[PDB]
Amino acid sequence: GISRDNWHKRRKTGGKRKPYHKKRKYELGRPAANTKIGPRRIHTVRVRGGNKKYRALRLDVGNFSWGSECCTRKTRIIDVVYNASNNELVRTKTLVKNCIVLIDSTPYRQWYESHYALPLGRKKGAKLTPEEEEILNKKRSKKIQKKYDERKKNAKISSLLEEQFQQGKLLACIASRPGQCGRADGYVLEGKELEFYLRKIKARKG
Amino acid sequence: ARGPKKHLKRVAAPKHWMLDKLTSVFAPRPSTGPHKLRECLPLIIFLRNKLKYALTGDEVKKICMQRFIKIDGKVRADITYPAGFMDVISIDKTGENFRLIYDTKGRFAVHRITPEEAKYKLCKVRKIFVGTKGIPHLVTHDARTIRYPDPLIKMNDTIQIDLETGKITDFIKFDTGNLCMVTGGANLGRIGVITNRERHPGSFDVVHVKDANGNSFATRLSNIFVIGKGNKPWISLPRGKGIRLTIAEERDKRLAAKQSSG
Amino acid sequence: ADIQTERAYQKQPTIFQNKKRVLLGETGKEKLPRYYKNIGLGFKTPKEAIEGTYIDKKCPFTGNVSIRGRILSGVVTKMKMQRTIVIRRDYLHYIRKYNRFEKRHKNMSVHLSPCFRDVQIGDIVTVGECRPLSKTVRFNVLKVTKAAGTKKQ
RNA sequence: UGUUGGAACAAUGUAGGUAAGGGAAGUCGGCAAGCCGGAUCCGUAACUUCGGGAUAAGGAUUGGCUCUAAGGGCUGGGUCGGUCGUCGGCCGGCGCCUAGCAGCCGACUUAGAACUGGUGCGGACCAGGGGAAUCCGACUGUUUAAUUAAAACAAAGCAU
RNA sequence: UACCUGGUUGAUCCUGCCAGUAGCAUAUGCUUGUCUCAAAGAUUAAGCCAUGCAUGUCUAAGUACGCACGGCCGGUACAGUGAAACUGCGAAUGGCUCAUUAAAUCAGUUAUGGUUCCUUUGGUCGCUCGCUCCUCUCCCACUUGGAUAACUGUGGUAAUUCUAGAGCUAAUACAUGCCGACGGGCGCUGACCCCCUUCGCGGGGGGGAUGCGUGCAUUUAUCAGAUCAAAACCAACCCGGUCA
RNA sequence: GUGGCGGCGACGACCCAUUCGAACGUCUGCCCUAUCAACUUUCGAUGGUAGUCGCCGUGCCUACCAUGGUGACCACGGGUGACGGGGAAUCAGGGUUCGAUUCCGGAGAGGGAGCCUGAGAAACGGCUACCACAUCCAAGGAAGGCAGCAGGCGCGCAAAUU
RNA sequence: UUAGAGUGUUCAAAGCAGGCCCGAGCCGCCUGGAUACCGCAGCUAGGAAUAAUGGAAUAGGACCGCGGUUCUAUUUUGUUG
RNA sequence: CGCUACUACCGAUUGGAUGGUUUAGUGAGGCCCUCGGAUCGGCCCCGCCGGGGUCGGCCCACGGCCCUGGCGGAGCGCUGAGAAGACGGUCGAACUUGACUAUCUAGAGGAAGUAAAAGUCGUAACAAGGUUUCCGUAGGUGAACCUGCGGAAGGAUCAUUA
Repeated sequence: GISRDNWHKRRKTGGKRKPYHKKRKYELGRPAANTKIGPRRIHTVRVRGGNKKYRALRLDVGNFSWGSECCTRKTRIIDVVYNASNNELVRTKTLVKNCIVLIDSTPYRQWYESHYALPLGRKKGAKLTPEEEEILNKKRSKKIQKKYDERKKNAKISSLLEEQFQQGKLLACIASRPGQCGRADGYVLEGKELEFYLRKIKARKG
Repeated sequence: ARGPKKHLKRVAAPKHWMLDKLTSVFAPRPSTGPHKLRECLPLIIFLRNKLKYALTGDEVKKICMQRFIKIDGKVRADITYPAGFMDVISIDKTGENFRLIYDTKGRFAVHRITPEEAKYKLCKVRKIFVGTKGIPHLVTHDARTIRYPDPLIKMNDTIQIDLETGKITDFIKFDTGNLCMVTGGANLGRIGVITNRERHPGSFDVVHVKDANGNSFATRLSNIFVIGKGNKPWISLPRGKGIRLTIAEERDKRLAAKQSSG
Repeated sequence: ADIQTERAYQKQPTIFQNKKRVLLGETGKEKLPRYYKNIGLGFKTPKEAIEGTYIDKKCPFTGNVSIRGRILSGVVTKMKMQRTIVIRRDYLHYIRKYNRFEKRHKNMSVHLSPCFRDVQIGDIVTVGECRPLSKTVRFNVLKVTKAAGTKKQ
């Protein structure tokens, strides 16, 4: 019933616009597809001119990216922490564009431990001995052992991101519109904008 | 009001179709082919009035369906197939071939041409359109998306296509020293060398033209269509050679031939 | 406060602030490199919009708005609500019956480049067309045009 | 428990309550009791001495439990070397709490949101029935202690 | 065809209107013999509706056992007409009237670098590439599933373009899905192996078994996208021709 | 007893195009009224950041801030016995009046609202309710929209043959 | 639609029609359906009288002069780095 | 001012009739969502045959392993399709009552204006209209009007000799 009209509100000149037609099909709205965290449930919508839309109601995995290493992976969301539009959209655990979530760090850590072969998690020394020692060392007559040494240096992750990997969660904005496309895809947070976003979470409570 | 339109009334239809007022109410509505309404010529009106081979729609209905009409090499089967600039059409049963270019007033004059000129045609481009896989693409007046052209093809040019496989041969670039014929607008159907193109960033780029008769005019870049190199047109032109004559001058020609052929 | 005002994080999308990977000689250098696209039609991109630190979403030279179609002028009158100004625009309408003109005026809102303090009121400006920036914000400001008939150098 | 107790539970009382349907039909008369009753948010007429009328009339909300946002105080400014007992008085040298940030405390408040209840929610108590007119007196005030609280006296104003 | 007359006064001049004069659109009276064109339920009631028509669709090129005709033709299927009926397209075009509507609609002018578009016309449509079962078909691709319709057969209510229950049947309807495209190709990991040369560590220079991903759109992120005028350093020794 | 064979009908994908248009915009243009001089609002009234919805651009909608837009060059509110325009009557030069009317654009099917199918309806010779007027009835229920062509009713100064 | 050109609808109102040449022998010819007008607003380009409006007054135009900081590369032995 | 007709007005009824816009309450219906599970098909735990391979079997009666057409009992046990219906949201016609506004109307009694024919009382104005006329303001009188204060001449003097 809702319409995205421009003829139901006053002019700039304070006057009132008497309409000259009843509500029209080619300008229409539908209730919000306010998608939460849960089992993957994406339900269909048909729109004008075909090109049927896919709208999401409950999502858990998304194609979040790590911008400082040109790598991206599928990753299981586990939280929602901060939305600049509403406050009542962080209690509800909703999901919308530019909604700061906590993604699972498992694929990225695993990838890091396989790319540069430098450990990124150690609290109990539980695991992670066999693979890392092997790969850095010789395996095809001294060729590879050179190129991993090039990567031993310049392996960068800030303590702003180092502590998150130790903790298993990565702050990550969403940059894909879950309501209309359905995919909860975005980027991980790092650098200064991580720093700015970190303080807001620290002292949001007021 | 609720969707497409499917009834074109009388002389509300384009004026160059050369129609009446007391043939009822409606006019044939072209089938949305390779040209706009306001540039095309329905194939039906080319068989009742311009040619006067037939009498009614029916006698036209049975001709086009008997598969004698040939447009652009492959036969058509709709009564109202839009025609357009530089389109070749052939009649194999009687043996003629028409060219259908604009007159000096704009009427799509009947123009019989030789089978040699019935092979190719001249088509302007609209955008060089390099697409997926690094593949260069073109578009022409009649919506021929030609892949893989000569890279020198840039804009406003004229191509020559064999009318069996497209495959442009013998292109001519847009330059400021070449013949060009104006299509569309009040200046419809004059011929002359360009001699100028005064640019206007953000609006219609006005192109002046000087004629071989010494006269001059100007149009916008869209209405320009190049039909040859130098002062040589690739195509023969009808009587008058597309050179506009004032109504005073056209009056003289009418009076002289009077009582001299009938 | 006194520097920026925001709830979300504002940045130029095209630029990627987090290219910072090398420690080597300097961890940080000439940082968050600038993005700017010049409009055509000869309008000179102000030096403020090149070396500036501000971030804007609809700035003609440092945003995504696409100026086209209509270019007009005006006389600025108000320096009210942030990031847009209100310009009177005087012109004459001709009455057919009499052989005489009749003055009118129509004043409209236009966005601004937030580069700018030092845009006084009552001064001419050249304004260009744009996509419908807001309910009543269509035209956008391209370059201001009056400082000589004013105070000290 | 106001100068006494015990047993029962009749009428008439005295003092409290409720009652199906109609709602002043009762009566000299709406006498008596009965509705409205606090607060927040909207809305407010005829008249007028322009101050009032006005809480005019007329609406909506009110519980719990879980949150959200906003409204404040006190303290602050450097490695370095020697002297003096990188911490400090001193020196010299630096910092320049430089955009105003950082840490510790502190009272009750106001606005919004989610959920829940047999839709109950100023839950006892405290707490206005309204509207349209007429007569009289301007008003606030006073009086017939022990039947008359008024339209009676006073009253500022006016005038002899 | 840039036009004026009667009227205040005993008479005159003028301001001024009243009345005249012609066209025009509707009504109306009287009258009307021919022909050629031609308006016609707008004004008030965007008030009311009996009655009948105003939206159907077939080509060699989606379905064919009505038995409704007709094949001669019963044989290892389907003459051919063919009404029904499933499917696709059509009803969103035409016609009516002006109740709304005062920068609203609409006219002239422009951008849609800010979107969608059945159909007509042009383009591509060797998409990826990697399993073959138990002791005997992994799997159909030289064809993979069941379902309703008309049709037959029982009915229901007073009634309608109302439908239920039972038995078969097809696809260009709803679904399922395959060597072939036989990737030699390509990029990342990449057992290694080989030489020059460093005792050696080392560096250069080589070719590579294994395994993963494969421009067909959607979604997100990152990269480069020009270099317009020039000569030397330390320093990799590299593309090269001159004697050395 | 096998492998290759052209012409076509139908078909779906879209950086795609081309056409058919459709939709929100840009600048200027409207009749009478001051016995309409101040209008607009947290409930979007002008704007900013972020975002759901939309086919997209935008207060379109929600949150959080900012306090703003128009108006004597006539806003605002009212009236029209006003659909707009191409045009029409009248005329020396200016003009005054009229435009429902067959072309272009808009709105509608008794008043409103909602929605399925479809690329394109908020379609009504499509459905869903409500309201008023209503047609069959076994009293249990069913169906409709002549501001389409003819017709009749009522209306009238006034308008055709089922 | 207004104007207007060409044309004998018997004239005209109209309409965009029609005229030859012969039994027909060509296996037909010649042509028509134009032009002006269409403010105001927008685009374009010559004219610069009249009318707005501008410029160095507490310094501003001119001289490719000789100096600093700060950076963006083209390409020379280093093909690339 | 016993003198009628018409036009409009104020007016107690704190009046009536119609629209039109709205606050508030109730809110049928479609749509989105969270549930839902009448019913309809496939799977697997079972038995038996025939089809082919198979141990015991020379092949077979029948059995063990696999696959298949068919036969039946049972877990309805795991899975796809799914209507009726509901909590909630959204849009929201309509009804009931308030406010606002508009045009039209009945109303005792009062007071205007116009036309009436040959009415009664007067004579105010036009001649120095017999008090010179008129303007402003104020009081009074049956009525035109009279008077007081200041003006104008549209006055009956364009002027009156130191």
